[PDB]
Amino acid sequence: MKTKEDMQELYFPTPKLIEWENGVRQYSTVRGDTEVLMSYVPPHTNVEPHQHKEVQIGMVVSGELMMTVGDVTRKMTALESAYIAPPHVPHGARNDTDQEVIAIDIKRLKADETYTSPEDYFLDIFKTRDLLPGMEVTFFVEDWVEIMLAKIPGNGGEMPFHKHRNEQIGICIGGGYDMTVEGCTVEMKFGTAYFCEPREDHGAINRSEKESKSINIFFPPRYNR
Ligand SMILES: O=C(O)C(=O)Cc1ccccc1
Ligand SMILES: [Co+2]
Ligand SMILES: [Co+2]
Ligand SMILES: [Fe+3]
Repeated sequence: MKTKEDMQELYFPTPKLIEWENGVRQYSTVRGDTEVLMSYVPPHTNVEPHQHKEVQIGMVVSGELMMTVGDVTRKMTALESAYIAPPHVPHGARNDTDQEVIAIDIKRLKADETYTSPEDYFLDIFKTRDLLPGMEVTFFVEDWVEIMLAKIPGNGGEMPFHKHRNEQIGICIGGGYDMTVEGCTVEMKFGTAYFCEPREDHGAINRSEKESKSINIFFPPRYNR
């Protein structure tokens, strides 16, 4: 027995706003062992190095960010790179530009997961292709995680309703569309996050007049095994 509002809090949890002294603002959404943070990093601003037991996956959605993981510093272009900072590995960043950076982090710690990364921490685009006709996706791949950018066209662009054992978590980064998880449909906006546990049915349809974009993350990988 799950109410409408009950289900909303599970699959599309209400974010909290976090503000740091340095000026960074974060929108934080949580379900169980996984946290999604959308960060707004102001111009010419440092994010002090730190480290934690949780693994963290990061990506720039807008702007350009100087990112440090371990002793590897790398310029991050919007949506063209991701990094993984394994547990306890120190990491921080600087917005070294005149413009605000919008970024996304996933912080996670779940049993029976080994958190590896490329030797230099950063992932480049593995492959871009249509997942479904007209639906362009872009993959970033590790053993235990698969990042999939998706463009869902307007005018009926749709991911049919389905499920899989893979956990799938994500966040809308453009336009709008309807997403349903089990018995719950939400109109996604920029920043709306969703969390699907194993075997929870879900789908999406974009009945707007323009394409929408999303970031979707599989644990473990679903397409590039
Ligand atoms: O490929 C899947 O398993 C998906 O769930 C794809 C997807 C894309 C956009 C919104 C929801 C699901
Ligand atoms: Co961190
Ligand atoms: Co899915
Ligand atoms: Fe239309």
